[PDB]
Amino acid sequence: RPDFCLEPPYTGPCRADIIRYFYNAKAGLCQTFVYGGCRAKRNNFKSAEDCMRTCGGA
Amino acid sequence: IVGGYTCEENSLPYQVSLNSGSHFCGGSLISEQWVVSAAHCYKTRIQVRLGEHNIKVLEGNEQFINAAKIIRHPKYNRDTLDNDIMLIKLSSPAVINARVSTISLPTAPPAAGTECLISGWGNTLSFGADYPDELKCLDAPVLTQAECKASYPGKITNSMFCVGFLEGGKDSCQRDAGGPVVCNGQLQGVVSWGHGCAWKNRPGVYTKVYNYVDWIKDTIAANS
Ligand SMILES: [Ca+2]
Repeated sequence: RPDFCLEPPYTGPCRADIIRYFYNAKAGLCQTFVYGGCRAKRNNFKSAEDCMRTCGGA
Repeated sequence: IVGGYTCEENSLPYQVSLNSGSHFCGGSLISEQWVVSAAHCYKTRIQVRLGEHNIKVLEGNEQFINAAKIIRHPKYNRDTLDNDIMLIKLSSPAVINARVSTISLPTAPPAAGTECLISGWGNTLSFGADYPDELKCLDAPVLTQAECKASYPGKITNSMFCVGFLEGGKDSCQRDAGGPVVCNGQLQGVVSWGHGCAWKNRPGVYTKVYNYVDWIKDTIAANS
């Protein structure tokens, strides 16, 4: 439920396609996004379980 | 690749796809047993897919070879993106043939204005998620270092150079990283980063392979 769970997801500048999760506070759900591989922001998790642990929920 | 075209099938026999579950990065075959890619493409396990055109359909020219060693440049910095280059050693040599073969390392870096060929299975849209099945190609010029720096003030290190167009619409994009920029028959760049993809005034940024020729040759020798 930390504040950064409400940040929009951030692919960043790098040009890989790494599968990561973000909490989508509009859907109330952790969802996948394309992470470019560097310069991650905090709403960026390696699994749905990690995202749900931190962000729920809310 | 945004604003490009579909490459002729197997006409870039040095282009590889890095796969872990799905395609996530490109690479370039530089010897029978070694591939160059980007350090930010690192994973502890990678399957290298050679001889591909359509990455979703078996076409009969593919070779799938797991990586045996994956070696990032020791000075890679994940925050500045300096030294964004990596080597992958294949667990068995690739079979070199008309559809799978190597690209030469460069003997000089490419002059501004040189036209190069950039390729990969990256996103084909500047806004959206249109990941192609078939390998895409882009012809694009090297920018001056001054214009590269002007485009990304403070961000362009000595490992980096820009290739592309300031007017927007033509660039590499996510899932192209690690793949080739070939100029005058030589591997000159590794797809690295940019702000957005094909945005106006924000060209692609690539790792300058010439700066790593000795590192590549010495690393290959030390690991065979
Ligand atoms: Ca195929």
